[PDB]
Amino acid sequence: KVFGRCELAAAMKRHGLDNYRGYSLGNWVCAAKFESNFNTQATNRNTDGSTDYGILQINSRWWCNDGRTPGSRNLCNIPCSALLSSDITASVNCAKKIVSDGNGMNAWVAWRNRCKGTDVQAWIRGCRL
Ligand code: NA
Repeated sequence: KVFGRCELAAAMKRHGLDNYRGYSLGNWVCAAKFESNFNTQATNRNTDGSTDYGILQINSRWWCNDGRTPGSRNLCNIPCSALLSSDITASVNCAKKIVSDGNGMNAWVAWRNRCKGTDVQAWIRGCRL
């Protein structure tokens, strides 16, 4: 599923991401834009052999099982394929664990490089929330 911007904003807010660990909704929408272009089916191979899955490009190195990432963990206790669903529940639940791990949203390098310190409220502009 390719979400609309406000469509994803509504879904993330419903699932309790607005101000989760102090991060406003626009931070999460901005992260999803640059990680996945709002596409639930996005997959990208990392140089270390791990893969990033779904709207928030969650890494098989720590967070989900894809069976092809040696020495990796599955800390969200989910198959990485569950992070590609049109229903973002699994991605959101797993993102709550990632952002709680100590470095907040710096875990998403695209958030740090492209969203951090920017006018992230622009990403929820015009949305009926
Ligand atoms: Na894994």
